[PDB]
Amino acid sequence: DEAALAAMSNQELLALGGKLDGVRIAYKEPRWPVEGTKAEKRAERSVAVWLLLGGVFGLALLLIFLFWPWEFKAADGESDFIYSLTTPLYGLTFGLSILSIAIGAVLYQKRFIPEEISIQERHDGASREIDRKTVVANLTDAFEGSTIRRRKLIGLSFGVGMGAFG
Amino acid sequence: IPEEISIQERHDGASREIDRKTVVANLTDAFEGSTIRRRKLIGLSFGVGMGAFGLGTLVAFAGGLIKNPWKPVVPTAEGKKAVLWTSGWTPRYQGETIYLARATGTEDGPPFIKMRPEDMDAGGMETVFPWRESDGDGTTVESHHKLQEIAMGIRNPVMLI
Amino acid sequence: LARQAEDIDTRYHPSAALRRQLNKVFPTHWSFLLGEIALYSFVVLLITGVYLTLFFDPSMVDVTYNGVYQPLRGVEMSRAYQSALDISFEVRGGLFVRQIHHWAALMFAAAIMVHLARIFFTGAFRRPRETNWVIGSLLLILAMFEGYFGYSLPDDLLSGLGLRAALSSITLGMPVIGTWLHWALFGGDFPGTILIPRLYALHILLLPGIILALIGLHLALVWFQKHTQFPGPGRTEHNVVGVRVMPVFAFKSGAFFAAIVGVLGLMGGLLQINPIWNLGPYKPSQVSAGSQPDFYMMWTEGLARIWPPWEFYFWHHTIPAPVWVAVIMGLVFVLLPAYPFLEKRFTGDYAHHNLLQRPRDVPVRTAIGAMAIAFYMVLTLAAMNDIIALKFHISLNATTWIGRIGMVILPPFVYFITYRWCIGLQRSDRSVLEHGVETGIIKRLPHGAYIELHQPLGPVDEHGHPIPLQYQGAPLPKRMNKLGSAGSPGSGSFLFADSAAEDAALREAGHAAEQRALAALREH
Amino acid sequence: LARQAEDIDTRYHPSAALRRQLNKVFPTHWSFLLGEIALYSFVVLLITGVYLTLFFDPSMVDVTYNGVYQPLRGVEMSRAYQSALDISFEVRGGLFVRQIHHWAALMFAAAIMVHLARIFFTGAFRRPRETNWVIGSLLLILAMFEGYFGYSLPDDLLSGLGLRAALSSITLGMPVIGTWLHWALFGGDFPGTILIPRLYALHILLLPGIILALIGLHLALVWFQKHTQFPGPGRTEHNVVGVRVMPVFAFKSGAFFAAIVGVLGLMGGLLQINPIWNLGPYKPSQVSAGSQPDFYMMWTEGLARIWPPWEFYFWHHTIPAPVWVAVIMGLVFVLLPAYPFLEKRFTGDYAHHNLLQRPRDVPVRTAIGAMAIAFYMVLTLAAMNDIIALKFHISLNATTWIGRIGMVILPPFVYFITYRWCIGLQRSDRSVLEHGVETGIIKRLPHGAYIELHQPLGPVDEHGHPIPLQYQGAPLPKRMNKLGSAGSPGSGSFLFADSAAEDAALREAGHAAEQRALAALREH
Ligand SMILES: CC(C)=CCC/C(C)=C\CC/C(C)=C/CC/C(C)=C/CC/C(C)=C/CC/C(C)=C\CC/C(C)=C\CC/C(C)=C\CC/C(C)=C\CC1=C(C)C(=O)c2ccccc2C1=O
Ligand code: HEM
Ligand code: HEM
Repeated sequence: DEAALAAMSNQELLALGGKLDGVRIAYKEPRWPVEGTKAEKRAERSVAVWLLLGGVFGLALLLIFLFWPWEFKAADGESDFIYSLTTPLYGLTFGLSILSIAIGAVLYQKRFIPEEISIQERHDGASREIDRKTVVANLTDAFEGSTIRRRKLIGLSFGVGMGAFG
Repeated sequence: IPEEISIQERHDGASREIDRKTVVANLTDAFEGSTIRRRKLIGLSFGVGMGAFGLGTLVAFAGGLIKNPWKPVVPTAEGKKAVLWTSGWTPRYQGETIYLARATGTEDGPPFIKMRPEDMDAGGMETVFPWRESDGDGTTVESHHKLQEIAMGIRNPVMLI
Repeated sequence: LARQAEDIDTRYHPSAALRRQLNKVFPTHWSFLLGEIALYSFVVLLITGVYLTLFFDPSMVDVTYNGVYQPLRGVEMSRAYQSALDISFEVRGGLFVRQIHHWAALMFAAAIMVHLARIFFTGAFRRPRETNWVIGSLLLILAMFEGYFGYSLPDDLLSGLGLRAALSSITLGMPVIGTWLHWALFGGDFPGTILIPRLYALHILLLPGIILALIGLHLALVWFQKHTQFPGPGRTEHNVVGVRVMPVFAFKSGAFFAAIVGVLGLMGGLLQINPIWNLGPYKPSQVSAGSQPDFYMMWTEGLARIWPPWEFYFWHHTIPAPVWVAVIMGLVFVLLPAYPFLEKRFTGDYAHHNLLQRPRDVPVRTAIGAMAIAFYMVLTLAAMNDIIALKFHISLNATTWIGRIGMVILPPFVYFITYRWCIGLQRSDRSVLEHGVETGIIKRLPHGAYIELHQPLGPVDEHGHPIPLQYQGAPLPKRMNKLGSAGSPGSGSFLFADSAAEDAALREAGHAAEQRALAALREH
Repeated sequence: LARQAEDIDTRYHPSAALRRQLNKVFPTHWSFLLGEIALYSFVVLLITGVYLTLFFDPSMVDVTYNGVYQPLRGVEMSRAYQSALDISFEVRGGLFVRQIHHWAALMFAAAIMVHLARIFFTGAFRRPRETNWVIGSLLLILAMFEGYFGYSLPDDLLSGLGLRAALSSITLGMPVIGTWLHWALFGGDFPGTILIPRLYALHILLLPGIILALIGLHLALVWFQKHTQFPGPGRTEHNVVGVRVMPVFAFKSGAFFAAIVGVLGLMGGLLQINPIWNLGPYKPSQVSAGSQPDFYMMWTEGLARIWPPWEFYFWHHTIPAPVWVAVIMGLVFVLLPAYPFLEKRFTGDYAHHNLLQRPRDVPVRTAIGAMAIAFYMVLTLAAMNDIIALKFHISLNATTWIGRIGMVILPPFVYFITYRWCIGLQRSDRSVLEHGVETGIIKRLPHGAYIELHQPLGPVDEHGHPIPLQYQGAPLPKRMNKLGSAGSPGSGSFLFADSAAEDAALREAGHAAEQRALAALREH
């Protein structure tokens, strides 16, 4: 616009960027309009417990992998039952850790990031006629300025040579 | 093809001010609409969880390769020693005869034959290997494998002059 | 930081392509994550395969085991089988990793099939996106053959039997080329010395590279031809209603990725898959009642099992029966990528489409798809003839004939039923549009009449009966509770209530918010 | 066809990005193809390696040959060496393909080095392009290691000796970690059973994938941060003077690609490289006077050969002499990508640059580069000590001491001479600016004086002498014939003349065309 586009707030700048991109935001609203309530504290606590569980299970995976008896001991003199838990414990700790982190992230998205609706304005179909005409003119001039239209010997020779080589 | 000259007008340097302002406004609104600036417990929990998961996963991914070089695996006449301290010239049962055998290059029955002092001149050099009678000629599969293990050893060859 | 970002700007100055990609809008429908499932399965497959390549030796030279697994000590095996046994029993974590790998392969195949079903039944393959349909079909074929080559690297008895039968004995029987192809592929007769290294190269380099390139082209086409959407309140053939990338879409995608990795890890740790040590190394003289390749190749096995023995003998020549199986396989592989063009030729519809169809509104195509799924399911059940006959007490000959007759009589029955079922769903929608939503409440009307107390979705006449509405391709509510009717319990947590002031405030805030949301989407 | 183009436009409608990419301008300097050489040799490497993976078995299990090469029948060899012999002697074209592969690897390395030299000496690494410099450095290190792993797969005697010495014995002696790294890489002691399969995986999948990704990022950064150019008549820090992509640049790039493929095919067919059959399979007891890894790794070998034996012994510990080779190699690998930042913090120049510098105008940097090149050349000549002492009659100890002392005394000499040479070139430019181009014609001036008859490049003063011009960062003519002075002979073919009218018409047309080109680029 002009150099005094400064002193313009973040909301107006974001609306301007969206308008340049062809996007429009309807209904972007905060998740907690009321001031401090116990529901918000409970939501934060519930989001944090899942991440703490993920950390606990990652630590458990590390320690189990480091100190569990893993070597093959299968027999029935001294029936092991300890070797047969190694891979199950690996999978349990790994999966539980990363799945707890995932659940925590989903809950944070669902309860603290504001909900929006955006419209994009596809602009689909054929291109603008100016773009079409200009590209076709570029290609047509590149083709007709090479003179190859009237070099049949050269065209046929190129065809034969490339076909033989290929 | 006709000859041409063309000029492009780089349009280089920093971006336009409207572009910079709008990108910064987008990112700033995204960061401060989430309220994450005032959830220290949530930030700390995410940090701890991701750190623990990443460390555990990296240790599990890299732990299968690491091997202890100094574990006793080689039987000798004094227990078991580590590979890098043994040769194949090391005695195994406190008094075993280890000959200096020379290689024939042949595959008939012997690939290694014993040596006597008179089997050489005063200007000769010979490569010798540890024989250990119990290996025998390479007629059977087990003896063939023993002799192959003799020949493929990086501290076995000895120069006798 | 400010300095780093300022320097990145003064050096590369994106600042407009970056904004353009940050403001890209994506629709939020649960069925648009089925391709993400396959993408994430492929990423996990890449990582675990790169791990596995550090321990495998794809050689067919013979050795004696002399390892830790005592029930196999002294047995003559190949170097590939011994490498797989070593991965399983002597690398700390190798069994876990290869089980994750095999589970990720199965999830990859299943996710691809469910995604193909979604695309086909919603019609997202029409005019602008036919090339993307073709690319996806090629990806499906490539994934099938990549998995097949994958589970044949540990040269054990069952996989060797599958290799022998399918690959060798069907290639060998082809009409004219036949043995020439077999010998060009195997270097000679069936058990050679180059097959396992050749398949290892094909499986770790060639097909993964081609699949990565095709996935790149596929996702680029999806990104630049914008996504389709379902008809709805604010939706049009010219816009996209949804959420922008930057804060929300990336967050949801990353969370889904983490969840899928978690599920795969859990089931790769807790469930045993392909225990090659219970088998032995492949040997041409031994066999077991085991059969049935991985489930995505089971329909070919079932076709080979239930096809009748029709052969042809003319002058010093022979055309065996598995040629029929090969022909049907190639015919399916050809007819799959040609469906958009066949359908547009038949229906005479050459328009552009950005809005999706509901499966109930396209009864002929829905019935075609149901018939094809029924045919596939019959062929897949015919592959487990022996397991079914053993567990469910049925005769083996009986199961064979049941499959042989079902393969021809079940798909048209499913077609007929699917057609009538879609039309019935349409009539249900029309009843809900004409009258109101049925509430379930009955009155008695003092002269002794029973009425049902419908609830209208629009304006009523002067006589009270609602005015009928027009269908618009969107779903209609059938339960009163899915509209806000009797909801919002007390605002405690689970055992102790909050204060009444807080409860009322939260209720009013939520009501105002949802009203303004629906207004903002309906008015504009 | 027009209908296909209309369909493409209605479905994807590029029509503006395609125009932006057809109108992109590229400069025309012969030194701008040095990166294209490396690109095309990498493409040839990809194709030939894909071919080679169909026949190679990377196993270390021993067998007996019993092949066609009689002088090797009955010998115990690994499976990798036997598969290499098979590729060479029993596949129609395999030897041709692997010789093309090896020559393409050598050309790849040489072109990377020449391109790095051009970048460094022209200063194209300055402010906006420092990350391109860093990416190129990483590509160089990765290419070195990829080639080194490449020529070790056919497990023969020379490659086994090089592997043993460099890899095993240098890794084993590292101060604290050392043997731990050795055993993690080899699975135990030096000759294991997993080394060749592990290196085969690293060589065909991991390193090629990383190199491909980095080359893609490199080319994208070069495409979007436009190319640099030399100062000239119509060139500015804000424009690009050259040719558009579509008609000319793509055509020239394709022609250069074809020419490079042809050169590589010629020298892969006519020159024998790495005849592994003249060697034998690797065995820990045999050795030959042969040495000297491929030329891009020769400086490490020469450093190991000429470094003095300095070892430390303290309480029950030992630090051997090859730790110096390791330290110096790492020091080079660290100082290579940090040079832009070092030079900018030393000179205090933090500005944007789009115009290049002539190497003569930057004497300190040119001298530093020449000193580094002299160091590299000494370390490379030291690697062929025994070959040089045999062919040219010099003592072996003499050659070792010559290398040891040259390493210290030659690079500063080269620095000094390069500095003075650069200033001399600058002074010759200033001379041709102050006076005219010296024509070489002498006169006698009746009072007995000899003059030289210079030719001015600009305006002339009253006394006939030209006024001095100002340097503008562009080269100046030094020969009269390079300016149009005496040229354009008769216009026949080679043995018969054309007509005078045609000759004159062609002459005048050419003169008018060249003058209009000069004016069109000079005025605006
Ligand atoms: C089809 C199938 C599914 C049906 C069933 C078939 C069957 C049943 C299933 C499969 C079973 C088996 C048998 C199949 C076998 C398949 C087999 C393994 C296929 C393998 C693939 C193949 C053989 C590999 C060889 C081909 C390949 C290696 C060649 C391609 C070359 C590569 C990809 C290009 C790399 C270079 C790239 C990064 C740079 C591109 C060039 C760029 C764009 C321009 C260069 C350039 C740029 C960019 C500048 O900026 C510039 C600036 C200033 C000056 C100059 C330049 C300049 O030149
Ligand atoms: C992309 C689709 C892929 C599919 C469908 C697939 C499938 C499979 C399957 C089912 C197995 C047998 C697992 C078992 O042992 O029970 C396997 C083995 C293997 N895969 Fe993959 N894979 C894929 C990609 C990759 C990639 C990209 C790599 C390497 C970079 C790889 C490396 C390996 C290796 C080395 C084996 C043999 C090791 C073993 O069997 O234990 N795979 N593959
Ligand atoms: C990208 C850079 C590459 C370099 C610098 C390189 C270098 C080398 C060299 C010098 C050899 C020795 C060939 C001989 O004399 O026998 C070799 C062998 C080999 N290369 Fe490459 N290579 C590269 C890429 C590739 C790729 C991409 C593949 C496969 C896709 C490949 C596959 C092979 C194979 C299978 C061998 C062993 C076969 C034989 O020795 O004949 N290479 N490599």
